[PDB]
Amino acid sequence: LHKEPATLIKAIDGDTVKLMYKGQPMTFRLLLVDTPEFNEKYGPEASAFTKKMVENAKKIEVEFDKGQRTDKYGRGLAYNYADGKMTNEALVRQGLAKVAYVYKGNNTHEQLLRKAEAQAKKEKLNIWS
Ligand SMILES: Cc1cn([C@H]2C[C@H](OP(=O)(O)O)[C@@H](COP(=O)(O)O)O2)c(=O)[nH]c1=O
Ligand SMILES: [Ca+2]
Repeated sequence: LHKEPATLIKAIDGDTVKLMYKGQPMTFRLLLVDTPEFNEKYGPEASAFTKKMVENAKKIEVEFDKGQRTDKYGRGLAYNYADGKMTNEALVRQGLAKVAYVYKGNNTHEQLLRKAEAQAKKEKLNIWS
């Protein structure tokens, strides 16, 4: 896979963000994770966590996987990086998202994220508390 540039337009929630990519505004849905909706338990904390990670970053990147690059809603499907740290993994490692939505062909970072989830679960963090 390859990191590509993007710039933040706006935080949305724990697993969606509005970024400018190839010069066009797009909503991105983070691959392989599910954060609680804002109205759910830990939804606010997941939103805040992503918000802070993307707003503080000097360099935002997106990395598409091998399969579908946009979902049925027109959302881009990517791994997002903030100053070289993957937001998808960071959310899981902190117990603020579950590994989820693992479709064949867009699952390159599956095992990295499951390893993170195991550790968040061991530590009883957030969702796992
Ligand atoms: C993460 C992801 C979600 N989606 C679709 C599946 C779900 O369909 P439904 O809307 O029919 O439930 C929805 C979940 O996204 P959200 O968790 O943002 O709601 O997005 C994909 O198609 N591919 C993906 O890789
Ligand atoms: Ca969600």
